[PDB]
Amino acid sequence: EMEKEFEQIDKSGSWAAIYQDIRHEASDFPCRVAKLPKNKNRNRYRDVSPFDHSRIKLHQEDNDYINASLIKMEEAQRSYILTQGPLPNTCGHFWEMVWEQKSRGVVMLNRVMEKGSLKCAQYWPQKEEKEMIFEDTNLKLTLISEDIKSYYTVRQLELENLTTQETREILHFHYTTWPAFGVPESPASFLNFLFKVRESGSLSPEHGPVVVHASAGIGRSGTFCLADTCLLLMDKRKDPSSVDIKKVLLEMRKFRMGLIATADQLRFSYLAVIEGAKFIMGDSSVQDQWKELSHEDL
Amino acid sequence: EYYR
Repeated sequence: EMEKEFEQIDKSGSWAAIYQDIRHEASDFPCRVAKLPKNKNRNRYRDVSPFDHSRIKLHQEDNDYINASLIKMEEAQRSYILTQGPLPNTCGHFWEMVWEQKSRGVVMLNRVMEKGSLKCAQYWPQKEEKEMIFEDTNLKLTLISEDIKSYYTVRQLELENLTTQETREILHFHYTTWPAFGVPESPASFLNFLFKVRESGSLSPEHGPVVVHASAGIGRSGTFCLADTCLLLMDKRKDPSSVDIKKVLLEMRKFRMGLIATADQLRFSYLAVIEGAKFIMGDSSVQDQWKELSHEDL
Repeated sequence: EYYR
């Protein structure tokens, strides 16, 4: 029982110890392509890189590297693509991957500037009259509409392949108040954001993997993937007791290093799943209570 | 730069 374990770690104060065991048992696979010289300026941070066995390959001839990782959960039947914050020179790469892997949703859990520094390039247009044209990957990106909530923003983006003239709709889910190495204001404000992504159909298996990124793509990103997956197992197995959060996190660290960055991010992951477990079991009123407590209307 |  997660609650019996959760209560047990809060009374023992061993959250920094449980998390430090996870970093110890975490997988360690070669990042040969990442640490190549030609891909130095494609890596935002030096301690964050994709495993060669799970990295996303770009379908071009020149240089196929982009700091992105396919995380596939076979049992849970869902895949995610986690990636760093696009650098000013890999923005075309970022959208080239989105197209090739046939993705419909992007989830951005950081701001372009946080704590006085630049954590991410402005890889999407802010005004409908100002569309972005990436000439390196021959793409065009245009802003269609945006619904601005208090702590998150849902944009609607049209991406066009200039070579073939195909166009696709891309939903952009921007969580704006999740600080680096911090946690959401409340589990309700997080879950209300997760389900807003679910109902949009971006996570549907008829589409590609969803793209989830923050600044490095492991801290806030893994927390979002860890909660969704765990909830997903809990509706399939129908046996919530069987869901071990510590194991599921270790499974994801096979596909991308450093998933979850702080011990309290791990703590929040428990609370998020414990609260979200109420909807999986059938509670229909908790769908709106999250909406009310999140205070999105503003 | 370094993430940690």
